[PDB]
Amino acid sequence: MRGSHHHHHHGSAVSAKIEIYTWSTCPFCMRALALLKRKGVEFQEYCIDGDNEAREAMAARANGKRSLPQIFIDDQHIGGCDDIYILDGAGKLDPLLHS
Repeated sequence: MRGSHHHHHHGSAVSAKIEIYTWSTCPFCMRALALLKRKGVEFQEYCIDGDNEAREAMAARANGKRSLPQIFIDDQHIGGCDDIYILDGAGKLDPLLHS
């Protein structure tokens, strides 16, 4: 297959799984989104506007928390908008996304 291929035993190529639960018009959710979008990372947004079930699903994963947003990286619970910004401020976010 013609091209410049990288070898290092990746086998099956997968990248970090990045997830965010949101309300579309939540100013905190929007701030969190801006941040990831700024990084250029690939992520999945679970926009649960008016969805009671999904909030419950969320809470199950988010340590009982129903506040928004809720962020996850490689199935690790990161937390809310606050949390991710603190991580970025400390130089800790990029190693997770990761680089």
